[PDB]
Amino acid sequence: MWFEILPGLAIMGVCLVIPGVSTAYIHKFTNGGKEKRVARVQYQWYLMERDRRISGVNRYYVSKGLEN
Amino acid sequence: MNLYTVIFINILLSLTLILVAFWLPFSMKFFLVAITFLLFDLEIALLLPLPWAIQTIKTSTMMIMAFILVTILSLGLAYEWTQKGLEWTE
Amino acid sequence: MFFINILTLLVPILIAMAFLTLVERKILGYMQLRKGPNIVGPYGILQPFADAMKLFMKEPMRPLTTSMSLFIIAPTLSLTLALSLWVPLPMPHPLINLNLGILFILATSSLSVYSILWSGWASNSKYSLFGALRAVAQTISYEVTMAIILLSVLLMNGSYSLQTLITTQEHMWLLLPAWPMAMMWFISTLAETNRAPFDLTEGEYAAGPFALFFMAEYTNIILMNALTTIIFLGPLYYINLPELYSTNFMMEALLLSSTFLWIRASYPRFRYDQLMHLLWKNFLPLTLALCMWHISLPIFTAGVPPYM
Amino acid sequence: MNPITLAIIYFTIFLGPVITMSSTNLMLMWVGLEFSLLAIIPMLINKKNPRSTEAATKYFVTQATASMIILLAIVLNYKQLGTWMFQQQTNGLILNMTLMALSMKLGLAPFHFWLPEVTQGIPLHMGLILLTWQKIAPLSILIQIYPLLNSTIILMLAITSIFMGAWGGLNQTQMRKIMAYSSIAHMGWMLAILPYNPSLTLLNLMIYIILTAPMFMALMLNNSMTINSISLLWNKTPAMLTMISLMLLSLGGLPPLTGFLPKWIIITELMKNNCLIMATLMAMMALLNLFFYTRLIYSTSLTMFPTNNNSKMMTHQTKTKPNLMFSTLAIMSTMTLPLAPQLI
Amino acid sequence: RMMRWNQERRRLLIEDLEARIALMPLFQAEKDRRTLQILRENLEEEAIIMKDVPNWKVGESVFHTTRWVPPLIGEMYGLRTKEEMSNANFGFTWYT
Amino acid sequence: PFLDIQKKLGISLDRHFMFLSAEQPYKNAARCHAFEKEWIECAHGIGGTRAKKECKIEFDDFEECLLRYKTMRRMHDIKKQREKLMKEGKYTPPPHHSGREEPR
Amino acid sequence: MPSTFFNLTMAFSLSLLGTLMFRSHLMSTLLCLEGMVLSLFIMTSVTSLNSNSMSSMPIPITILVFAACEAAVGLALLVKVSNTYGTDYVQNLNLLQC
Amino acid sequence: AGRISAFLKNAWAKEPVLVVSFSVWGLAIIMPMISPYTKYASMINKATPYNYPVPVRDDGNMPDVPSHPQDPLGPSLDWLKNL
Amino acid sequence: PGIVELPTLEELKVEEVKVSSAVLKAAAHHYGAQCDKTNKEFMLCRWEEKDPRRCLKEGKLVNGCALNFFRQIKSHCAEPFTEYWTCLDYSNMQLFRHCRQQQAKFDQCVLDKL
Amino acid sequence: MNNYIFVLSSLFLVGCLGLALKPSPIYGGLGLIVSGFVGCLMVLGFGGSFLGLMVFLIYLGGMLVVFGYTTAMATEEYPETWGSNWLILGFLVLGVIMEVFLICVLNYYDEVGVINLDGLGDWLMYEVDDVGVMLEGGIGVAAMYSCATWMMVVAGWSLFAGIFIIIEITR
Ligand SMILES: CCCCCCCCCCCCCCCCCC(=O)OC[C@H](COP(=O)(O)OCCN)OC(=O)CCCCCCCCCCCCCCCCC
Ligand SMILES: CCCCCCCCCCCCCCCCCC(=O)OC[C@H](COP(=O)(O)OCCN)OC(=O)CCCCCCCCCCCCCCCCC
Repeated sequence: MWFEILPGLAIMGVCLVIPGVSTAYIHKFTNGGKEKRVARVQYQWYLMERDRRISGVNRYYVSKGLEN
Repeated sequence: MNLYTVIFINILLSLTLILVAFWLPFSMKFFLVAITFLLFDLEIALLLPLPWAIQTIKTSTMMIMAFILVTILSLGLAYEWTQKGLEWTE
Repeated sequence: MFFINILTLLVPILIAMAFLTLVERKILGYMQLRKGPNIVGPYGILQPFADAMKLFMKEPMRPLTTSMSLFIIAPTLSLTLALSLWVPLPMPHPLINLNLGILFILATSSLSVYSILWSGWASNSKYSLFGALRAVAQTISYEVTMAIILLSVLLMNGSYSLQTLITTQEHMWLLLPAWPMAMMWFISTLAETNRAPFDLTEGEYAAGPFALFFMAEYTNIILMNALTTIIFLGPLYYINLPELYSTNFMMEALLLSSTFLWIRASYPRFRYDQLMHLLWKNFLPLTLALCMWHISLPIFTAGVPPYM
Repeated sequence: MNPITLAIIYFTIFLGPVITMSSTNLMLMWVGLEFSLLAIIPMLINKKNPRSTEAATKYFVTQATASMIILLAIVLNYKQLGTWMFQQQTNGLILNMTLMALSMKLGLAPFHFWLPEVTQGIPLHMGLILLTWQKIAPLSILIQIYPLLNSTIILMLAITSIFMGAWGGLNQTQMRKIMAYSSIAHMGWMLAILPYNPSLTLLNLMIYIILTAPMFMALMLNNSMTINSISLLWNKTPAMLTMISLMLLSLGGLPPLTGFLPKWIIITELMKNNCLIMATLMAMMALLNLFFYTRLIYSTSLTMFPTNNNSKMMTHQTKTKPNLMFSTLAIMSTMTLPLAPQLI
Repeated sequence: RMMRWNQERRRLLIEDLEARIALMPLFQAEKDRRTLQILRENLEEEAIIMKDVPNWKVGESVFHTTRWVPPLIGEMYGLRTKEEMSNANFGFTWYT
Repeated sequence: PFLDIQKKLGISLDRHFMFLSAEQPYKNAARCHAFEKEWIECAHGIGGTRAKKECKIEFDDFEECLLRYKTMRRMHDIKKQREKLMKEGKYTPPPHHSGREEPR
Repeated sequence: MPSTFFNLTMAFSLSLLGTLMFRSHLMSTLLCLEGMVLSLFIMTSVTSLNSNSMSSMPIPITILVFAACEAAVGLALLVKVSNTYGTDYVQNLNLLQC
Repeated sequence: AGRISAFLKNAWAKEPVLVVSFSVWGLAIIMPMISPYTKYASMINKATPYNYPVPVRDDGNMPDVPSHPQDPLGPSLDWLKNL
Repeated sequence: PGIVELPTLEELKVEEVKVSSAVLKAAAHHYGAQCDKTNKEFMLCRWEEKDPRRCLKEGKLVNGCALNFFRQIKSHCAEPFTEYWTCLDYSNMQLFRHCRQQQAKFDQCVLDKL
Repeated sequence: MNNYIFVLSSLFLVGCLGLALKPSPIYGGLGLIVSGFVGCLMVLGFGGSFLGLMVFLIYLGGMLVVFGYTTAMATEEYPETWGSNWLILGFLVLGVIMEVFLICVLNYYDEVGVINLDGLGDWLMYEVDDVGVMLEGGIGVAAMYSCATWMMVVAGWSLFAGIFIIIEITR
């Protein structure tokens, strides 16, 4: 009956869900538990390069804070 | 570098599939259509920068010019219509 | 990590196409009062692999009067575009975060005419060239509205980026407004993908090329429905729940891709002349009118959006 | 062709040169040229015959290549100076490429081979425009940059144009090719005097226009596109000879007639500038234009050729063609030497 | 609803740009000091790199203006690493 | 131009975005704004023959700031001498040029 | 910049060479014309982006529009030539020599 | 009135699409003059600070310009909030 | 012709902030009111006198009066600020729309202790 | 990656050379498509996002498309063209090598002049606002609607009148 197309619908649904959460997790992993910073203009790129330069390990996502 | 990688990967995959495939074993109407499509695609080119034009101060001017564009495009369409350019009855 | 992300993006969409074939067959069967595939595997989940093996194991009878170059680079191009379209899609975070992403979609979609035309010019005949010219004209014509609809709907979010529509629909879908623009967008996706009732090009290739064309077709189907979901049916985005966004996006895209097949089983075909009259006399007037309406709306309303 | 189409095409034909002359931006000048081309082609091809199609194709290709070269010149100047206008600092090669392109747009030699073919394949009211109204924008672009041009190549082009125009008109038996070569010659005179005084280029331009328009109208009176067809004018319409002869002599440049003054004053300026050898060559080779204009004055007004019979019924019929502009322009072009100090 | 939402979006954009405003001075001073130090390093190197050449004034401007002329990124990262040059040119156009 | 109907009617269709020193949309400065401004302001009122000779220092400055041939040549001479010295073993690059330093 | 501009100018020159040298077709000349158009578009956009002169970006757009119109009328003329003779050849336009 | 209204009903029956297109055209060209919320668009797009507000010298005679962001002598767009 | 003039390395040497973008952004709206005068003076020098080499005496004061701000912040009311900018740095556009209540915490804390 | 834009410009050169040499109206279309792809790539390298994507979506998707369309419907491939195609492919090879020698001689004759091979990776970007928003290319191409409305009316009129012109030419 109509409930025999689900074995395929759910397969396709899982295959369509994988990309999103995979990309999100990989971003959080490669960028220090934070989102991947976007750069639509030069100001954000400048902020990013500046964070990278002050890190001391050449990585924009190593936030330093007040301690330094 | 990332876009390059992705497109290269896709091309490689396509060529690999199509290799495995082998290794396992006159009417003027269409021309007029193309021309109309040109004259509308160039209008798209002139129309695309509206998301940046509507951020300006001269709103009374952008309103005007966009209306001019759309109106005269519609008029050209109507004329191509009246003159039996959208018929296909040879 | 990036190559791993690319794999995670590519493999599942191909699996999803291969199983969308089966879903189509089963749905059409149950709408025709029959089952569809049941045997090869439990409920048929092996039939697509069986068909792939069969095709790729056949023997290619390459037309003798032809050109190998245009014979090989047409399906290569089709699949390359059908895969590179899925790249910028925010689901919710994109593999490649582009500005002007919808423009990249427009262009990489409009680039398929070249293959759908080179195949015909390669096949040395006149009937195939007739069919190719007609299909090219159809696709071309509907690209116009496919572009203007977005040109008018991207003024509720002042940017050509796909990662802005999430916050644009953070409170309400872009369907309630522009439901007349969707109804015209939902259809140009059929005619663009030569999908019934706009299949006047498949209603002349070896196993492998036919398979690549099939893959491209169904991939483009899923992607067009995904664009519909992202634009006119903005799903939920709680900053901490990309899982939620992806679940909802999947659900809506499956709804839409099943609607396509609903339609294929429900309606007859069109006649090329009437198909072109449809656009050039019903969709283009309304499209231009609503374009002017949506250029004026953000003005006589103070709701003109930002440029971030 | 319906009124709306006519209006749009002719408004474009009119707007092209107007933008060219009223714009400071070379891009807008180029725009005007493109308008002119786009809106001229359909009128050429109206009849839809092989000859008209071929003429249209030749015109399109030539003018499009020329426009591309002009736009290259503009882009190079833009990369060189940041401005969209030629100054006193542009690499002379840019300006010489521009001059080659403008010369091919006009029809100067050795960039002239297309003009007679096109004019022949084209009807009369279209040759009129092509040879009078389509010389004003490309000449304006030059008038705007006359201080920074190359007299050497300008004079070579002008003298080549004089020579080839004479040696073409000597042979052609077709009204339209004769007019084409006359245009070539007068445009050569213009270019010659340009870098020293452009007011005289404009003088000769208006003189040549006043002299050409009424001639094409005379022809269109009977659609006499040939010598043996215009010879019957003594039986068809003999009240036009007294003026065809005078206008042809003026074109030739005979002293007592308007058409003289251009050559005379241009030679004067060239003498003030010590271009006497070139002025002499040109003045001696204009006599061939005068020759093959006298050969037509003969067959038209000083001797009667064998006529035909149905010309009797042509006499029976009346006519209302030659509007007032014919007489006005012919008089202004034949009897206006006493007013030369004002036209100068 | 779209009007009432995009107006709040405008207010938020103004807030972000105001933060940018408040920050800019710090950034401009830091950038000036950075580029000045870059040019000073390049000069202090050129001094000895080009000592034995004939008729070479060390620090010779190509202008007769006497005023400040912002340097080119080529001038700055010309003696530095090619990866630095590539980050300067194809660094923002290459998706973060 | 050839027919100053624009200046007659006191309007501007094409004569406000000709050169670099003109008005840009969001006040964004162009590269050679000051050099071109100076050249124009100094050549205003003496047009042509004079400005080609007694307004030439400023045109040279504009040409250099726009085309940069002299700067290119300078940097190239420096790099050539440096390559020769490194090849022959009479000079070594410093750390910040080699690729390592303490940044700001 | 210098190198890419030199190569762009060489390409324009090559396409003009192709135009001035026919090879029995006419499409192969219209395509050279469009190559010229493309080279000029690219050079103009590149100079605009190099100088940061955002008051000159409409120029590529305009020239693209007008090149499109020129190409359209050229294609129409070619279509008529084919409709009449049977080929987009150039030896068939031997008329007007009399 | 009668003849033209019958024409409009004939249209409304035959080609509703053309009617809707033309009516949307008219609405677009007309409503921006009726609406009161129009001016606010230019007001906002002016109020957006994409650039640095370069200050000026306190040369004495300038009482209607503040010396600190938090003074009421300058403009204040509370109307945006109230919007 | 003309020997360019530059400043030495001993100078243009100052205690930088070494603080990150999210932090500067969480502290901007207060750093725009406090420490405004010595910022406007510098952004007037740098625009009147087009040379940066003529505003180092002002850029150093900028850095100093910014360190004093970030030192007041540490002395009093460090934890709300820490959590606020930690929540900010999570996003990509570093948006103020998600961290609205931690911002109220920072604001109340600073308004009470300062 | 210093050689990036140089490689792109060289590919554009080779495409325009394969145009100059005239294989056929279809392989010429393919050459045009390649050259346009490369032109967009180099425009993006120079920062022209909008310009390059517009090239993509209009020049290729709109112009070369109708070029190939009109070609197929109004052109016939004759058998002779194949031997001559191979001949002009060899011609193309020879031209490539001649261009290489040309570039070598020009580098030998002008170090910092025609092409600064030493400074290849340099002299691509001269200046840029680092802390600046609102400096993309759309901000300029959208000037048309506020300043330079003259260009917009010009272009719209060209397109408008093209309709009448083409209907009258084809008819
Ligand atoms: C034999 C079979 C042949 C079939 C081949 C078919 C291949 C076609 C594949 C589809 C074509 C895709 C077109 C790619 C255009 C990229 C447009 C784009 O948006 O990239 C711009 C990118 C980001 O810039 P932006 O978004 O403006 O802002 C970023 C600031 N954060 O900034 C950048 O510029 C990124 C660098 C550009 C990368 C583009 C590379 C595209 C893929 C290259 C394909 C090469 C194929 C082989 C050669 C083709 C023929 C010569
Ligand atoms: C003062 C200072 C001097 C300055 C230098 C002066 C330059 C020289 C002046 C040259 C003026 C004439 C030159 C052109 C000669 C024209 C030849 C001509 O018209 O005669 C031929 C023709 C004969 O026609 P046919 O068929 O033989 O029989 C008569 C029927 N009309 O004749 C015709 O058919 C004519 C048309 C008939 C119209 C009816 C008759 C009305 C009169 C028309 C002729 C007017 C001529 C005016 C002469 C004034 C001379 C100054």
